[PDB]
Formats: sequence, C-alpha cells, structure tokens
Amino acid sequence: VPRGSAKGDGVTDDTAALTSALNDTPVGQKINGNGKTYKVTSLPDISRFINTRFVYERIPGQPLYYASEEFVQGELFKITDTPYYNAWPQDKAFVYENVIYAPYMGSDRHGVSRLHVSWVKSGDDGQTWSTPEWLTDLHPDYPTVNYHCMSMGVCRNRLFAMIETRTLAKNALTNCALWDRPMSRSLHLTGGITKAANQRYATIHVPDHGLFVGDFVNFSNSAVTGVSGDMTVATVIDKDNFTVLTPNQQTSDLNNAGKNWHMGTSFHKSPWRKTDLGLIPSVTEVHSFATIDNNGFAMGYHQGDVAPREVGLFYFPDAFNSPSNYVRRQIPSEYEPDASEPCIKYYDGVLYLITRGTRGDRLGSSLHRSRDIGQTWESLRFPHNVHHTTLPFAKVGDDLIMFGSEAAENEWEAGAPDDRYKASYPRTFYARLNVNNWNADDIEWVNITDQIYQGGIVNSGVGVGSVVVKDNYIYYMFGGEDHFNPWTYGDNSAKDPFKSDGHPSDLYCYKMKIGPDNRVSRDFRYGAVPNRAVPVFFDTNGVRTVPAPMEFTGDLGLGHVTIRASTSSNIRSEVLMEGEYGFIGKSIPTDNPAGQRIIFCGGEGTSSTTGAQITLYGANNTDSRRIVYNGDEHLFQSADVKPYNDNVTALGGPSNRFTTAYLGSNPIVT
Amino acid sequence: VPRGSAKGDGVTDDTAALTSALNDTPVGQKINGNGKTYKVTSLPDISRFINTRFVYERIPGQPLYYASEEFVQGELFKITDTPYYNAWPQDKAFVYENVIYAPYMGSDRHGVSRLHVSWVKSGDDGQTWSTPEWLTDLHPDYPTVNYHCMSMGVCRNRLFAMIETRTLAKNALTNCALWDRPMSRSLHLTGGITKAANQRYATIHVPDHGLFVGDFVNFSNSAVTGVSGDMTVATVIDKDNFTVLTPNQQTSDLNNAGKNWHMGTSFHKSPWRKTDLGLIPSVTEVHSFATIDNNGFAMGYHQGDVAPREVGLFYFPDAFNSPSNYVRRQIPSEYEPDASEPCIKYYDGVLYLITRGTRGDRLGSSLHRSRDIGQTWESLRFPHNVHHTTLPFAKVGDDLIMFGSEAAENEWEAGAPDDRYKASYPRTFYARLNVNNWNADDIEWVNITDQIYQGGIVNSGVGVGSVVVKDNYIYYMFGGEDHFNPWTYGDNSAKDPFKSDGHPSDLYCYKMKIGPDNRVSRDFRYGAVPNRAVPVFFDTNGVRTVPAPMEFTGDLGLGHVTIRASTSSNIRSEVLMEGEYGFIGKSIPTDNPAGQRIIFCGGEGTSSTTGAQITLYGANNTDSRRIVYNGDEHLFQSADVKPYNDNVTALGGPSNRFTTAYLGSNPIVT
Amino acid sequence: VPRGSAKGDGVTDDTAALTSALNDTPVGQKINGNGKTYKVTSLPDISRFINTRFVYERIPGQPLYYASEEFVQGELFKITDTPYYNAWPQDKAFVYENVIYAPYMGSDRHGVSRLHVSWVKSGDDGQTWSTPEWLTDLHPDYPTVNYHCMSMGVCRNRLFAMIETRTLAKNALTNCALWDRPMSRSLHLTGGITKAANQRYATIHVPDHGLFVGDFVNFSNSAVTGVSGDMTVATVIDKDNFTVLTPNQQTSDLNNAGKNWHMGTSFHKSPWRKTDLGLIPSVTEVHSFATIDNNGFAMGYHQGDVAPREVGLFYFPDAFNSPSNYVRRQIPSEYEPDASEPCIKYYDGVLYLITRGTRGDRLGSSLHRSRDIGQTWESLRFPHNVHHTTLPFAKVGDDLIMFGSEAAENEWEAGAPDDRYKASYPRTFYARLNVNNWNADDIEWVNITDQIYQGGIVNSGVGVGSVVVKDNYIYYMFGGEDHFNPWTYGDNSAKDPFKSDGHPSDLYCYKMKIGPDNRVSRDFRYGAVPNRAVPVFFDTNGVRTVPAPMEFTGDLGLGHVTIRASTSSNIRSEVLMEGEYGFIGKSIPTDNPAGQRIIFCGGEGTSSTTGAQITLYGANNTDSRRIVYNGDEHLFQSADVKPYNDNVTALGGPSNRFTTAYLGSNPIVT
Repeated sequence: VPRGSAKGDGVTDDTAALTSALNDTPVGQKINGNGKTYKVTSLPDISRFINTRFVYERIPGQPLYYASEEFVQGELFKITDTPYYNAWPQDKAFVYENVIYAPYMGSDRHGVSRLHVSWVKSGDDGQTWSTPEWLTDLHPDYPTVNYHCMSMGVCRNRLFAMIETRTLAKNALTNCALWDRPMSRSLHLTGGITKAANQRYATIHVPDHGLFVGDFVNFSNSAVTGVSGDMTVATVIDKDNFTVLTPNQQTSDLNNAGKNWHMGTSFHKSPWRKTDLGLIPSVTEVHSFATIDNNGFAMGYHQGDVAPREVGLFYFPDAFNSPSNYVRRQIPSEYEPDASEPCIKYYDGVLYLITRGTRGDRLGSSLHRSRDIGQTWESLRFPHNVHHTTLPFAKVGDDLIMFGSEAAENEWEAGAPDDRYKASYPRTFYARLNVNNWNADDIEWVNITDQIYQGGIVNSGVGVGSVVVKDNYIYYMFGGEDHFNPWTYGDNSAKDPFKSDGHPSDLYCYKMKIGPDNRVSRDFRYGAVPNRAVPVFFDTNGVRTVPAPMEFTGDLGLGHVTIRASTSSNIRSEVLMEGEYGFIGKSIPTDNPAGQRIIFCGGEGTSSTTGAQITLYGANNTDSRRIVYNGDEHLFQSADVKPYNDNVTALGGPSNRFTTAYLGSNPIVT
Repeated sequence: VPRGSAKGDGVTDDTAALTSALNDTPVGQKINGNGKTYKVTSLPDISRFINTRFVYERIPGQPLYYASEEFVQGELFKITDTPYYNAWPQDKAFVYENVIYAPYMGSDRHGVSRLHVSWVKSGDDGQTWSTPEWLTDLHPDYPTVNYHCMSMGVCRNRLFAMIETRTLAKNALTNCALWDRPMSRSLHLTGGITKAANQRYATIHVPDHGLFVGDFVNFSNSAVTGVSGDMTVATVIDKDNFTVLTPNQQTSDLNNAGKNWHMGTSFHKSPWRKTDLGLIPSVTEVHSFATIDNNGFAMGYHQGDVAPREVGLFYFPDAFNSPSNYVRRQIPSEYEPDASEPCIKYYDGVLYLITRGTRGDRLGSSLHRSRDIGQTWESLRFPHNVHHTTLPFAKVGDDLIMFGSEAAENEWEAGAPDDRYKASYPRTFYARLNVNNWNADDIEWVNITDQIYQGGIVNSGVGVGSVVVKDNYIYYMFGGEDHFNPWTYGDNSAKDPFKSDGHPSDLYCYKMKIGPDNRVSRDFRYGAVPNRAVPVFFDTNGVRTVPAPMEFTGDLGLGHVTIRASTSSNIRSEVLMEGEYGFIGKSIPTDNPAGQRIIFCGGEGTSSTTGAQITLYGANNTDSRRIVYNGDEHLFQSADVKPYNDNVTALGGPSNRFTTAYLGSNPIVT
Repeated sequence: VPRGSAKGDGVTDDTAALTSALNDTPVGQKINGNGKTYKVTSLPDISRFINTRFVYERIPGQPLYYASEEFVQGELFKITDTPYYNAWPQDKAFVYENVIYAPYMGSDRHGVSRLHVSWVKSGDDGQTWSTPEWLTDLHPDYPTVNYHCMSMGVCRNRLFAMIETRTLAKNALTNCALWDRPMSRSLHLTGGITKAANQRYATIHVPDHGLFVGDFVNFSNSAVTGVSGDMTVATVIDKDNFTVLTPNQQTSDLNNAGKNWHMGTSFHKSPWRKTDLGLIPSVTEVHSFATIDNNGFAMGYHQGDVAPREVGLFYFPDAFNSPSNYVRRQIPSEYEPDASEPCIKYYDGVLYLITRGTRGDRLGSSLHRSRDIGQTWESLRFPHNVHHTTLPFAKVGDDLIMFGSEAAENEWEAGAPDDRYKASYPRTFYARLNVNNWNADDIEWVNITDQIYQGGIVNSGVGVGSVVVKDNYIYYMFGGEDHFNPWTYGDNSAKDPFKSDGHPSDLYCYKMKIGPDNRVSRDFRYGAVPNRAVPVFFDTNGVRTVPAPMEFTGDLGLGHVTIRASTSSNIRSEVLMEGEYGFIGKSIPTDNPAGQRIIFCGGEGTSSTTGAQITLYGANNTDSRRIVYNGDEHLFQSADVKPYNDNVTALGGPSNRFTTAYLGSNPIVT
C-alpha cells in the first residue's frame, strides 16, 4: 500500500501526511514547509514548523490561513506597558522625520473617563519605544465631558487632529474641534535671511514652513545680526516666507546668502491652533486621516446612532488658511448599512477607503476607491462578513496590505457569535489585495499573531489599530490584553488604574518586512536598565539619584525627609505650598495620642538647646491645644501685640506673672 | 584507512567524528544532530549544534545528558530583578484563572531577616511578569522573629498557606499557622439570587464559592434590589449558598432566575483567616502543597534537627470547616535518613512524593507513590545520590517531569564535594520518569540551562523551585544568581539590599513545551517602557508625571519642593505628619552656620513684603535662638498671653518699650 | 544556454546567481551561504541569508565585507538607556572578578558640560547591565571646568584612572591627575594573621593586597581576637603584608594558621588617592590603558593641537610607590601626522598600539608593536586611510581582533567625505590581523552591525569604544544613537537632558564568540520588572512601596503628602531643612488670591478644634499679613515678650483690650 506524501497545494488534504511526519521526526527538528500552503482538517503543532502556511476551515466554507514562524518576515513587539486602559491607535499613526508615532487613547474603559490622548514613539525602527506622552489634558469641564481622538496626521509640517469632546455618562459626542501644531524639526539651510537697514524685522525664507504667527523658532549661525536664539514668528508673508522681530538694527542691509545656518521649530513651545467646528451634524466618530497635498487632507467619519447610517469622509481642502471649511463625502449607500470607522489613505491620486462591519450576520467590510476625493467611487465587498475590526492599511506596490484583529477568539467568521466574558486568544490577520485585479473573492487572511482577550469585562481592547510604512517595513500598531483581570466585577468597579494590575489593554506592534533590506542588521537585544522615565544614577555616595524634574500627583507617604539646598545660588532649602491656602497638620497618634504635637525648630534637633522652637499641641494632647513659644528672644515686629477679642483675655496670670511691663506711657484703661 | 562517522547511539564514542565535523564546517553553520544522543569524552562546542543531545560522564560511571539549542522546545526567562535575596519558590507555585503565580521569599539571606513572603505573576503565559507583591508584613515581633513560607496552594477558590514564624538568630521554628484568603474572581452567572419580601437579606447561589462570613463580594446587574455594589458575606448557608444584608426591603419576593449578572470576589479586600497550629512537634519545615479534593489538601514536611529524621506530609481533610485538624503521614523509614523538603502532587487518586537528599555520599532523592494519601507507599531511589536539590514536578501523561538544579557547579554527582566560595556555572536538569515502568535506574537527567553561583558567600540561591503546567507548557520557577557580590565579606556585612547591587539571587522560569501548540505564536519582543511599578507619563508641559499613590520608606533627600493643591475640592495643599509628634528642623549649615534659621511665610517669597513671617533662629545663629514674629497684625486668640514661668520674664525692655498697654482694668500687681 | 551558479569565491561576480536564487526561493526561506564569501555589485536582501558573507566595493577599489545573520556567532545588546549624552567608552573597559565594566562619559555634548565619568556593569556575561553609577562628581569649580576620562584600568587590585580637568568653554585641558582606588573583593583565606601579645596591632598576610593606609578592610572568622568587622589599614609593611589596630590585647601571641577566614575590601568605603600631575606638557588627551605587570601600566596619549603632532604612551613603572613618575614614549614620527587616540594593550611581553586617523584623505590608522614598552617599534599602516574611529582590540591566539565604527554612514572609505546633518545608518566593522604575518594589505573589515546617527547635530556619538575578553567571548562596548532629535537646533539649545527625549547617544555591546563554549546555554529572555533603579514592591495594602533611600535633585511637585513615623524608635515624623536657611512659603493663589495663607496646626484638620494653630496670612489676603495665634494656652518661654522696635508698637488696642496684666511689679514707664 502506497503512502501518502504532503502536496502543499492548498487543496489536497495534507492532514495525514503531516501527522505522519510529525510522528516520525524529532520534536526539536524545524520542519520546513518550503513556503507552501498545506490544507488540513485541524491545525497541527504549528510550533514545529518553519516557512509553512496552513489553510484551515474552522467554519466550513470559510478558509483562513495560518502562518508558522518564518513564513512571513515579521515580529510582534509589545510597545506600551501602562496601568491605563491603552487601546485605540485607530487611526492615528504616522511617520515623521524617521520617527514612528503610535498615538492612542489611555483611559479606564471604553469611554472617556480618565482619558488622555497619548502617544509612544520609536526612534529605532520599532525595536524600542518611548515613555508615554499625554497630548491632551483632562477637559476643563471634567468630569462631565472629556476628550477623544481617532483622527490624526501630518500635513505640511503640522500635526492635525480631530479632537472630540464626549460625555462620560454615555460617550455622546458634544463638539468637534480641529487642533493643529507645528512638528519639531531641525533645518540646515543656506541663505534665505534678509534684514533691511535701519529697522528691526528680518525675513526668513523656509519653504513650506508650516508656521503661524506666535510659533516658536530657534536660530543658530544666521550671520544676520539679531536673528539668533529662541524667537517667535511675527508675521507670515506666504507659505515659504515669514518674519521675526529682532532686538536691534544695523545701518546696512544684511543678507546671509551662501552662508550655512540652522533653524528652529518646536511642537512643545508652540500653541495649538484650535478651530471649533461645533457639533458637526450626523457624526458619531471622526476616524482616520489621509494627507492629500500641501494644503489639506481628509478625515473619515461615520454616523451610526440613527437612520440612515452614514460612512464617508470630510475633505479639508485648505486647512492652513481655512481650517473650518470642509466637505462631506459619503461612500455608496449600498455600503453604509452595518458599517463604521473607515480607514482612509491617498496614493497616487487615488483615495482608498475600507470600512468596519458591525455584524457578523450581515454584509461587512468593504473597500472603495475614488479619483475625485470621494465624489465617485468604485467598490468591493470582502467575503464573509468581515466585522468588528477596522482594517488599517498601506499601499505597497500594486497591493493594499491590510491588517485586522478579532476582538475575542473565534469571532472572525461570518455567522460567528460574539464570545465574551471568558478568556481567549484572538487571531490577528493580514491580507494583500492587488488593486489592478480589484477583486476580493479570493482574499487570503493570514493569521500572523494571536493576542489575549482577558474576559473580565465584555469589552475588548484587542485590535482597532493603525498602519504605517517606514522604509522597507510595514507596522501594525494595535491593542492586546493579558490575563490580569481589571476587577470591574470585583473590588475595582471604579476602574482606578493604579489598583492591582490596572487595565490589561496595552499596545503592540507587528513589524513586517515588505521589501529588501540591503543593510546589515540593526537588531539588538535590550539589556539596559530603562532609565528614561525615572532616570536614576548611583551618586558618588552610593545613593540612587534622580536629576529630572518630576510631578507626583497620587497620594504620597514619605519617611525621613531632608530638603536640600536648592534655591537662590543654593543659599536655601525651599518648600512652596500652592492652592488658596496650605495646611501643615498632625495626625492623631495611634499609640500615644496624649503626645499629639508638632515641634517647629530653627535648629537641628528636638532639644531646644539647638534652636528656637514653637510647639503646637493637638487637641488630643494632655495639654490640649497648648502653644509653647521658646526662644532667647521674642520679637514682635510691624504690629501691635493684640488679643483677638476685646476684653476677654489677659496678659499673664496669677501663676504666670510678667516681672513688669516696659512702656512709653501709662496703660490706657477703659 | 576508513573513517569515522558519528553514530548518535549514545554508546559509540562519537568524540572524534564530531571533532572532525566541527573542524571541517564553518563556524556559523548550525550542525543538526537529528535528535540523537552522542556520547563524548568531553563536551564539545555545544553552541554550534542544534537538535543535539550529548551524553557525558564527567565522573566516570555517572552519565548525564546535555542539550543543545532546539533539542527541547523550551526557553529560560528571568522573572525577578530586585535587590532583595530572592529565592525559594519552593514549593509554592500554582496556576489560577489563567494566571501563573510564582511565590517566593525575598529576604537578605538564608534566614528570615528582612523577609517578605512575595510573589510575581504572569498574565501572558510567562513572557512577562509583574511587579513584586508582598504577601506578608514583617512580624509584629520583628526583629526577634519573622515569617517564612514553603507551602502554598489553592483549594476550592481559596489560597492556603503554611505561614511559619522563625527566629532571626537561628532560623528556628517557633509557630505554624494556616492562613487562607479567597482568590479574586469574576463570575458571570444566571439566576440564583432570591430575596424574601419584607426583609433585608438575600440568598446568593454560587457553587463552591469558598467564601466565609466577612469576605468581600461585589454585585452587578443582579435584578435583585439592594444586591448591588460592594458588599460582604453575612452568613454562609452551605458550600454553595451564602447571604448578604441589603439596605432595603420590598413587598414582594424577588428572584433573578433567567437573568444574567456578575459577581464579585477579592483577595485584597477580604481578611486572612489565620488558624494557629502552634509549634507543631517534630517539624523543621512545612514544604509543598497538593490539593486533594474540594475540601482539603496535603502539605509536605520534614524534621531534620534530631533523631530520628522524619519526612512525610500533613493531610488536612476538611480545611474549610476544620483548619486545625490534620494527620501526619510519613514515608517508609528506610527513605527518611538524609532527606528533606518533599515535593508532593496528587493526580488521579495517586499521591506522589519526591525528597531532597542532604548528602552526596549517602543515598539521596527518592520517589514515592500512595493511593491512600500516605498511609501506604510504593517507593524508588534515584541512582547516584541525588542531593541538595528539591525535585518539583508535574505529571503529564504517563510521565512525571521533574526539575532540579545543583547549587554550585559540579555538585550534582554522587561523591562530588561541595564547591563553594568561588564563582561557577551550576547545571539545571530535567528528567522524565514513566509511572507504569516505575524504575529510575535508567533515568536521564538532561541539562537544559546553566545558572550562575556568585561565590561571595557559602550559600546559594540557585534552584529550590516549583513547577506548574499551564495548557501545553510546563514551567520551572527557580533561583539563579549573577556575578555581583553582595559584599557580606566586605562593606555590607549587614546585608542591606539597597547598597551597591544588593543580593544576586533572583528568579528565573524555564518554559518547556510538553504538548502540541495548535495556535499561531503569541510571542513578542518586549519593546515598551516598563510603566507599571512607577507609572510615568510626560504631561502636556513636558514633565514626567506619576499619578499612582506611592510610599517611599527609605530616607529621602529632596531639592526644590512645591506642594500642589490636592485636598478639599483642591482648595488647599496639605502635608500631614504622623507619629506621636512631628518635627520640622534645620541642619547646621556647612558654610554659614551663623545664618542658621527657618523662615515661615504666608506669602510667596523671603521678603516679608509678600506675607506674614515667623522666623526661628538656630543656636548657631549670631542671634542665637531668636524668634522674629512679623505681621501687620498679631492676634492672640482663645487664651491669655502668658509667660511660661512665674515672675521671671518681662513684657518689653528698656530698649524695646511698648508704647502703651490697652487694658480693661488696672494691672494686677503682686 | 547554460547558467549561472554562485561560486562563493570572493572574486566571481555572483550578483546574477544570487538574484536568480532570491527570485526563485520563498521569502521566508533562510538561504545558507555555507560560510562562503560572495562578491556582488550591490548588496542584496541580506536578511534572507544565513551563514553568508558578501564582498562589495561601494567605492571602487575598496572592498568591504558584510555579514548575514549567523555568519559570525555574535549579537548586539543595548546597554544604557539614559537621557544623558552617553558615549565614549574609549578606552576604559575592563573585566574584574567576573564582572564586565563599561565605563563611559555621560554629558550633554561633546564636551564636559554636565559630565560625570560613569559606568554600567554586567554580572551575567553581558546579557543584562546595571544602573549607571557616577564615578566623579562635578568639579568644585564647575561650571568653569569639569572632569573627563578616556583612560582607566586595573593594576594589582586597584582601579587607576587618568582624571582630566577641561574647560567647558573650549574643552581645553587644564590638569592631569592619576586617581586610584582599591577594587572591592571577597577573599577566602587560610592563616596569615598574627597578633603579638600585650599590644593591639595585628599583621595581615594578603599577597598583592593593593591596599594603602586608610583603606577599608572587613574581617570575618579571623580566630584572632580584635581582628573583626569593619576596620582600616593602619600600616603597610610591604606588598603582601599590612597591619590593623584592634581594640584589645591578649596575654599570649595569636596566630590563625590553619584556620579559614574571610576578608574584606571596598572601593566605596576607601578614598581615592589622587596624584596631581599638573598640566602635562604637549598632551591633548590621555587615552587607553595597558597593564604591564604587578607594579605598573601604560596610558596612551596624543597631542594634536600644535605642530608637531605627537602620539604615544606614558609608562608608569611603579604606580604604587611612585604614581607621579612616568616616561613619555612616542611612536615613529612617520606615523604621528593625522593621528590621535591610540589604543594600547600588552600581551606576552609585546605592547601593541593602534591609532585613530583624523582624515580620510591622508594616511590613517596604523598598528605598532614594541618589545621594550615603546622605546622601539615595528609598524604597519592599514590600507585606505582608516579614519574617525578608534580601533580597540584584544589578542586572541595569533590574532588581534579589532573593532571600529564609522560615525555616520558612508564615511569609512578613503576619500569619503563627512556626511553629517542628516540621519543615517553607520556601519560597524571588525577585523582580524595575524601577528606573525604582520601585514595589513589584505585586511578584511567585516560589517557586523549598523547603528543610527541621528543627524540633528554635526557630532556623532557612534563608536569610540572599548574591547574586553571574558572567557571565550569578546566584547565591543560602544556608542550608538537613535532617531530622537536632541533639539539643539530647536527648543533645547541649552542641552538639558531631561527635556523631551534628551540625548540620543547610548551604549551598546557587541558580544562575539571567539572560542568554544563547552557549557549548555545561559541565555534567557528578560521578562522581569526592572526593579533595581527604583525598587518597588506592592505592600500588603496594595500600594507601591520604595524601601531604598533616594535623592531627587530635580524640581518636584507633590500632591497630598503624609510624612510617616520614621525617627527615634519611630516616635516621630521628621523633615530637616538644609542650606544656610530653610524657607516654607505660599504661592499666590490663581483663583482666590484673597485667601492666601498657611495654616499650621498641632492637630489633624483645619478646624482649630483639632489643635493649636498659627496662621500666616499672605500680602494678597484681604487681611494682609495678618497672623492669628490660636491656642488654649500661649506660653512664652525663655525670654521676654518684646516689640522689635522701641516705642513704636503697643500691647492691645482700643477694640482689642487685654482684660488686665498680671505683673510682679508696676510698669516701668519712661
């Protein structure tokens, strides 16, 4: 009887052959699939394979693909590890001057409670990531409302973001505002600065500077007197020219032609421009961002609270001169039901849009392309009711490369019921779609990594991400959980992130190679003490020292405290108390309440031999509310020594007589 | 002359062939051993091999096995990195609701000084691990005695632990207490809550709840008025039913049958139940834990201080109703000499017990099985005097899979002398033993990873670990050191963990695959800023911000301090001082002692133009112990202004006259 | 037509064949080059290859070699991650008692501003690295001058370092000092302590102890009464014997022959010996260190500010007895032009020296060997004007193994122009040179890893490193950047490390195998919370607790503060203020300035029912500069109650009359 060899054609049932091979081979051998796809009836021990893809119909009629290690050149990274509920990169990520930005929202739930629009960044092509940065503060009217953002990008050297205001009670949208800020850049330029004689303003030529009046600009080596150091834009002449006010004037014209200098900009020292758009009608969420040209961009949106549902985009044709002017453009009505959160991108004059499907029992995600910024569209429906995921994407060559994630295990397929309130391992997929062929019937979703859905609450932070390309790599930034329960059902219904393990949702990045890497590897194993967030150095005396300024906003308990010399040429130690008032008080002692007091002293110890003392006694002291003032002089300056009330308290007592009173005149007795 | 090919049969001396192969092949080639075992006379360059095992008799007559990379599907992780002496997972680890728990002891030595019973946890199947948690405080009678624990596990949804009290002076056992606490769980249930009309108690049906009166329970969506929020157990009816006191009553009966709701529990908001067992006679250590059924469990023990030595277990048949009732069961007397620290597990009605051998020159570790919870036993001795290690284990299929570690390099073998006080690389091993065959003569110890023994002290933290299975992976949690000397012989005989590099012992976990993994990989590279222990966020002003409450118990030096608005609707800043009394004082200045003073001010600066001031002068000041009180009013409220002593001090002086005194009557002169 | 197979001979153009192979093979297949070198016209997708080297002439006539993964057994680690500008390991690294030391300089620029001579260490053969330690403080005359160091090593159990003083303004050398300190060691010894009867000194035999009078020594188990605990050296008899003063005397002679005891030493509790060498003439930098024997060592130097340039070494023949005595030795004059920063090592009586070339358009790096400590030399020039890099090295067998790094991409080659002010990926190389053959014409530079040069400033921290061997591994510790701009051109011209991402330069270590590894792997994945820098433990109450003493030197903002019991058997809470004076003040309130005040209280709350209060009112208060003193007693001790000025202020007022005054005699009215 003949056997029985694996065909790897995606159609022959290779289950038996692979089973035989696994049974016959040592467990530590890596079985090489030679880049082929093997149809099976159940997934085998995938860990024993390299360079293999499996095709499997968990649900009959719905083949999905599963990648062994090394089949794809890619790797998953964990990129945040914070106690906040960290999710929703959707759809905000971008690359700027070699830095990869993964914006997200850190909250305590699916909602805007405790929420800060945030980002982490990578300056090493995704190997390591920065300390989280808050981009927004809590709204001035917290806790009634707070901010929210799913649309962010860059246009002509400025960050643009749709900053939404929503209710904590219901996550209801109350306001839409466009916020923008110049991106920080160093520019190394030649020529372009002029300064007319006998007046103080200088004209700076910087093409597509993206700056507005009041924005920060720093200058070095200008060779134009007064154009130096930290400055601000005084006027904007046009898109390529601006002026600054210098502190001085010269008797001849100045012009730095041929001279090499440096500028200049700062996100952090420039204000946001905030353009109120009000409560944009028929909008549930603004989501995703597509830079169109030097002047503007599009943002996605959907309306999904009332009939009929809308899905489309808002095009801001000139966001520089006219931030408040946009045009609503919808996808074809056929594709709007059961759809939300479109991802949009613009390439080579084509605007591509992919929806999220809302139900696994109705037609789901669809793809659309337009050559007129959304006025007309060509469309396609992904098979099998793709749902619950956004599908962020990029175009690389002739392919859209899209990524998605089920929110919990076994929800991907059409007809698959939601399976929440239990821990699971949700599948993350990618697919390629060739734009010339324009047909998704034979789309191949390849599971490349599995996440965890914790199960302690119905909601999942898994997926809902964002995609960028940098050089020859594509990046999918997205949410995943771990098995640590947030205890929402339990002792932390309030959702305090700083109790127990806080919230399990954190960010991940799948880094996938999409073209040749013509350099030797940059990869390293991280072996350092992470020393950016709280920078610690063992001083010469052997004590951990933190030189960075820091804010501790949570309640602190301290032990022995020494306040060191710090202020006014280090002449003094200094504590400053804010608020309307400060209060320094004394707890009720647990063991000896009768001793309750604070001793204040001008010297080094509790003995009053060391300095003048004032001792405030607490109510619980045996000597209740006593004050003892103990110095070798008591000198009352600038004012009379008075009793608070009139004719109620005395100077001295029968057992506490003053020896006398030195007066400039007799007592005034009335 | 014919050569000379590697046989890989474990018996042919393959040394020459492998040497030839290594000499003839490029160093970067991975030489695949095809899953075979190669006998050699010395270990070759193992790093050049994949999927290879070597058999080597370092000591003639004692073959041991050595694994190349990929021979086993496994990986070592470092799981703690703390300055404490972190060791002794033995034998405490367990898995609960998808979380892997690695309890241990963090101290400053082999002893209970500075000791906290601790754990770290993993919520991602061992890829990353949590911030250490202290489970015990320092004993109330520290530093005479402190806690200790080598036995911990879960039975019917409660953590149970043998909390020992030992002397710091000698590590002598003084007390045994069983401590237990409900494990935190979220339950998603249907029906089961009833509340009789016209009274305030509700009955909650939760099978095997494991709760006691006073334990924490949280309810959501009960559809039973008053059964809501954070509550406590008022009564326990039976193992499956308990009641709570609600705050209200209704005129009809309530019953949430068919309704979906959520509960509820908390380790942290429930007290320990502590059951004093006294100084259990003839016990040196309680060690290891075997859950038997829904009602109870067994804990290991040995007595090794006086003849004759004992080794066995304590069976607690109903630890819920009767925590103080246990039965002592010993292994066969033949196996008690030179033995300690048994590891116990229960599977399919069989109790398995493995000892630690105490000497390499006498019969060592033995294995025992019982079908009657230790009343009768079948036994076997491991060959070659296995010693100095515990042998934690799990049963997977027909195999016990056990793990052990030499404490220092080259101590494993029978007759091998202890080799301490010098740095080395101790071998960690695993073995499989088939329970049907019941014969250890041909046991194969496979070295799968090497640790470091620092050598600065005689003692080693290497090994002494604990084993769990989760899904298709087995986990060995254990100690290892690094080369950083603790300076016990040197400048830190006191063993302060927070000097220099503290103590080199930290925890590791070997994660080994023991069945098929039928999912795509979950593996990630960690690229995040660790932001759980000290959560830092760069605020909108660019300053590192920590929102978590924190306690700093070590001495602190601070620079410039601002106390921000925090308290009473943020109306005030607040400092509260604990103790019997607080003391705020002033150091002797190093450069200008003549200036020694503190200026207290109601306003923003040292100029008294900014607010009222009181200045306390130190004894070293030129104006020694002066007090200057400087306000635009001095108002003395609620009491007479008196001198402390009688007829000793005056009002005013000849060069400091008050202009007059406003009185309601003439001075009373006596 | 025949094809077309890859020859892998380094001379046949294998470009076509490899292109064909890449086109025909699945992308996930690892293409094994079989350890061969393939000539190509452009670098292919190297990531698709294992065990392959490419030879490529980016610049015609200058072949360089490029390694795929696994061609070399090696790995890159990141070893620092600090906001300081962390660079210049050159040329300071060393191994001592199994610990690998990577000293460096952490500053804010190429200069001595904010500079601390620093190190990180590895106690696990380079897998993980310690919290940075500062070795130097800021110079007493900062900010005019500060310290600098490029030469450090160990000789007879002492650390020796050339500590330079340089100007912040220009990095001009002002002073050279030799600093040395005993290295911390634990010694486990037998015999050697004697103590003569009837007197208090004991003689300690410790060969090559390297200690001086006043150095720290700790003793355990001496069996010599009084030789115990923390002690200091009282006298040094010779290199192998020293005495200590014990606190007691005995009537007979004591001698611990045959007894096992422990000693003893401490870097941290021993002072530096500092030997001022003045401004050594004709020296720009002292760089690198070569231990010669038990008595001394050599340090490299160059002079490159004025003609003629010098390059050589300073030999300190007896640095123990005569730290101030050294001899200048130069390399052959032919090799001094365009050269700096020599790396020196001593092996088997041969002193090897390698220069840095300063220009890519003139003869560059050269290699020199001497058998007379630099009096005569044999020499060689590396081809192709090796420049901008130091070439630290070690000798392993017959080979020097050297490492170097271009500072920015495409600068390595002869004639290559500097390419700064733009981000790039600089190549790091190693080479082997056989000392018997003594010919570098055919040297093969192999690119083994690529770094990042950020481009925001002209300067680069890439490279300039140091090399050690430990066991069978060689380590190259060196600088690399990331893409985070320091904003020197932008908002941080001041170079504050603690703004934004600080400085991109951090340290890396390439760990390369150079001999057989005859042990099972020690490798682990790091999965722990890093808990050395800021050690955090979740206390039994669920709050993050830091038990280590810490210094926070940057400005702090605090929220609610509780100062816990800490001092004098925990009887009190304590705050101590340093400086000439302390100041506790109150900010101007933002919202209600009219309330500006601080309430000081002896009890727990703002209600004066809880304790005695003194309230200082600010100038902005409605009651400007009021003080209210509110207690149930006001007791003025130790001094008269006086007005500050004479006959200006009163006791009481017309609406604030004291009831009377209790006096021992009538008022003295004048």
